[PDB]
Amino acid sequence: YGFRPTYGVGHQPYRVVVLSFELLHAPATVCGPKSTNLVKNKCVNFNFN
Amino acid sequence: KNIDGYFKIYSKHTSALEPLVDLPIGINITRFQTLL
Repeated sequence: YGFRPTYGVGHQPYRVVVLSFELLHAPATVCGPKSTNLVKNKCVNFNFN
Repeated sequence: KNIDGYFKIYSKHTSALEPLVDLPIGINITRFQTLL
């Protein structure tokens, strides 16, 4: 190619990153992200894992 | 122990045995062999 900093706007190097997802018959150990504070002595709703 | 989703290992050194590892490796182990 021979990229140079004196080219135009379409003849510049661009770094493209592609992310592929896979889901098969195997445990899923890769998840995504959300934790709140703790209150006591009150009738509230909780969620512990 | 390995039931279709994990490979459990129990151990205790001097009684009941406590869990040690919970590897999620899913394979088709059929035979057993140790090395000295």
